[PDB]
Amino acid sequence: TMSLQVDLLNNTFANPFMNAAGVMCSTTEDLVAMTESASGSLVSKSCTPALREGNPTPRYRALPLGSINSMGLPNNGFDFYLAYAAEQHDYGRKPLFLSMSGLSVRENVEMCKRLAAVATEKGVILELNLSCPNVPGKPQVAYDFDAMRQCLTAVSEVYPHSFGVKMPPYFDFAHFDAAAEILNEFPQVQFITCINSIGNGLVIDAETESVVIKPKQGFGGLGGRYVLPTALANVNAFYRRCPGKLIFGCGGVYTGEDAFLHVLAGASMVQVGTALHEEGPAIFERLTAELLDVMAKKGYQTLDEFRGKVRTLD
Amino acid sequence: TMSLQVDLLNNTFANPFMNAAGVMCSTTEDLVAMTESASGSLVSKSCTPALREGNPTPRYRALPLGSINSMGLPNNGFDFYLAYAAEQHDYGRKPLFLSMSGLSVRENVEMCKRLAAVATEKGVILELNLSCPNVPGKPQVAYDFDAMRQCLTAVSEVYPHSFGVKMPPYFDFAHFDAAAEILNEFPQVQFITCINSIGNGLVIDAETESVVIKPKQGFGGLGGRYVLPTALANVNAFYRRCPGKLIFGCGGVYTGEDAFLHVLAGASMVQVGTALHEEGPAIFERLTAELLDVMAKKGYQTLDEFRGKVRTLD
Ligand SMILES: Cc1cc2nc3c(=O)[nH]c(=O)nc-3n(C[C@H](O)[C@H](O)[C@H](O)COP(=O)(O)O)c2cc1C
Ligand SMILES: Cc1cc2nc3c(=O)[nH]c(=O)nc-3n(C[C@H](O)[C@H](O)[C@H](O)COP(=O)(O)O)c2cc1C
Ligand SMILES: O=C(O)c1cc(=O)[nH]c(=O)[nH]1
Ligand SMILES: O=C(O)c1cc(=O)[nH]c(=O)[nH]1
Ligand SMILES: [Cl-]
Ligand SMILES: [Cl-]
Ligand SMILES: [Cl-]
Ligand SMILES: [Cl-]
Ligand SMILES: [Cl-]
Ligand SMILES: [Cl-]
Ligand SMILES: [Cl-]
Repeated sequence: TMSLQVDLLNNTFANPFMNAAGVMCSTTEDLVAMTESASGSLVSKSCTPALREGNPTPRYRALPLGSINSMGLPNNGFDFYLAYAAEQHDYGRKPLFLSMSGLSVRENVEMCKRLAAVATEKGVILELNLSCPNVPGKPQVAYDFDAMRQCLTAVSEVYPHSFGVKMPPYFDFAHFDAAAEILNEFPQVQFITCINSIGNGLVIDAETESVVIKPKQGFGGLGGRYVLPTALANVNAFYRRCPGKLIFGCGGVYTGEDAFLHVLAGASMVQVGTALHEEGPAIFERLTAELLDVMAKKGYQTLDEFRGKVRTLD
Repeated sequence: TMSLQVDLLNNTFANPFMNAAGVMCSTTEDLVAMTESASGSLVSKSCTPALREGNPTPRYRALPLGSINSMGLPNNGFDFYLAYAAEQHDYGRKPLFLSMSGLSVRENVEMCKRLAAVATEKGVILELNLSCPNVPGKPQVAYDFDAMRQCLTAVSEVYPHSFGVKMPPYFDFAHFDAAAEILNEFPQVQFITCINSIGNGLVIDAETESVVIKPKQGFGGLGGRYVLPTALANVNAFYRRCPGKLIFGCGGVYTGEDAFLHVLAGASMVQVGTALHEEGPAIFERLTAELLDVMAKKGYQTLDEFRGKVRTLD
């Protein structure tokens, strides 16, 4: 007998699967579809105070090895997602995360001030996005450590709940250490989601001699097969460095076996982006079955048995 | 009539292709084989003052979508590659680049002082490596802008020739801007090689529940198909921001079409890493034939006709 149950943040989850923020979670229809799905949870589209129409199209392209996008935080605005969390979402079915991506610290502070009461009353969980690489003129906050600390301090002052942070990928141990040091100063940061896309790739089509997305001269965030080893590295790097926290994996998940790798690396929840974008929410039924099959073959009955237990050779 | 000829740095190259500095270039056998091959050029293994055995083996793993390695700068030491450049290399056949990766500025200055005479007398060309992601306790210098400026000042002061720099990938426009600003301070930096590996990825084998390389708990640099969009982005970002310099592309080249994409992005020379590691030096016969096939289809006669002319949709 086997179980995909996960218990964290004073919630029970049927399985570790959810959408990545930004995928299939922008509209009422999207959010109801995610809640009706076999996923263990869901997160709403990264929001800004005001509605944003996003960058000009084409701004997404599916590729053999994944995806490239420069959406530009298209979203219905904070009021819309707050209302969903406050009044609409079926918490009897599954827990809800709300992704927030204010364009300034002050914007995040004002949104969190209002979110706090809905968190208390309804149990929505904040995922604060420190890593959006597609708003022109605005670098990833988590690539400026002083800015990241400033943001976390300001939010912690006004948001008296456990919350998580969505991180951009890092590529060296000095940065893993610096980032972990900052996050470890905030006991209220109870989870870390690794990773947002690999930022500012450039896909060029040989036939047309052209980039494949319109905004930002074709530069956009990479997802899918391109990012799995980077995602696993970041998941494991923070798993090792942040023993007091949960790690959520995001990046490169197409199968239950990919999910198995994220959990081995340290993941508690597993988010699905590009694959969900191309398959839709039916994907969750397949991922749960596939993960259970992998576990069956290996003789694992629960996720606790192998989470973080990636074997090293040195 | 068509031509792959490239003229730069007071040399003529038969075609844009060469090896990447970690691959097929450590031993005399390697270097002679690269010289006998169809490549336009070659670069010797990134060197340190003393011979280095490198990180514990096994430390390179070929993957379906590219490679991961934590080599640790294994090399025969500067004297060995300097001797090759001074005494042995057939400059009648093609130009030679020498990759240098001192573990401190002092080490780079010491080697450059000695390299200067052989550059003068034989015409070997320096590629200064600011981007090695595999030496434990040693972060990428190019990820610390102050350190990078200091290194370039110290090297420029002692080395009376043009040279180039091998860069790690960047992932946001603020970093492209800052890095380009620094490089633009140094008129002796006449080429920029983009990119070194995507650092500190983590591959996990689901079957064995294990990392696939021994050093650094399985963390190593990614090469091959994983890195093409990141490589193109960096090539193009520096092509745009450093109009007074040449860009060399490195990353994800397996075919003439991949090379065509690098050239469209702005590459002058195109370096081949993982694909060469797996195919060997005969690869250059295929790549040149393939790139001429792409040009023929499109009615291009020379690389100058399309270098840097990637089309945007904005
Ligand atoms: C279309 C699209 C929109 C995205 N927008 C957001 C966003 O709103 N907030 C966020 O944290 N990440 C967003 N991202 C990043 C994803 O959450 C995820 O981190 C990334 O795509 C990697 O997962 P994957 O390899 O499964 O795609 C977006 C990704 C895609 C494909
Ligand atoms: C086994 C191996 C060793 C490498 N060692 C070096 C090095 O000595 N110096 C360097 O600049 N790059 C080194 N690299 C990085 C490559 O030069 C290149 O930047 C990277 O592999 C991307 O090219 P690819 O996608 O064609 O592999 C090494 C790569 C490999 C696979
Ligand atoms: O909507 C976007 O532009 C976006 C946000 C984000 O956080 N990540 C991403 O790849 N795109
Ligand atoms: O030999 C290595 O460690 C090595 C050096 C380098 O510069 N890049 C890389 O991926 N490996
Ligand atoms: Cl689109
Ligand atoms: Cl598409
Ligand atoms: Cl609902
Ligand atoms: Cl090996
Ligand atoms: Cl020779
Ligand atoms: Cl000669
Ligand atoms: Cl290659």
